[PDB]
Amino acid sequence: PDKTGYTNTSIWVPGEPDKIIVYNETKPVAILNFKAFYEAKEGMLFDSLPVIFNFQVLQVG
Amino acid sequence: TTQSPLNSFYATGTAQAVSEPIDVESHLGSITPAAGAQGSDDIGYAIVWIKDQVNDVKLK
Ligand SMILES: [Ca+2]
Ligand SMILES: [Ca+2]
Repeated sequence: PDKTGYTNTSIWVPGEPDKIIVYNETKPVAILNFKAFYEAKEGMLFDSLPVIFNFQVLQVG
Repeated sequence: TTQSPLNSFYATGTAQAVSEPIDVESHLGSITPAAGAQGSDDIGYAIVWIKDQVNDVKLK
């Protein structure tokens, strides 16, 4: 925020300007966007099963 | 009568070494990274006072 290029600048999710992540502060952040391609099974009716993603850190520097 | 040995003359001085050659006082800091991170940081300093008529010091 104390430099020319970063005067009053925000960071938000691509394509969704109303969801601001960072505003006028130094917070290193990465945004992972998820998109699904699916084929439902024929005749199967289901209500509320979850889709679970697990993240495991391998190396850091 | 009296035969002097001509030895009873003396002059005396004193010597002392009451201080160690150096004094060390520490003003070090801290290293606070994240888990597994890579970085570098200044820790601090350490003052090494030099005592009377000491000119060269070899430390380990
Ligand atoms: Ca590492
Ligand atoms: Ca000396």
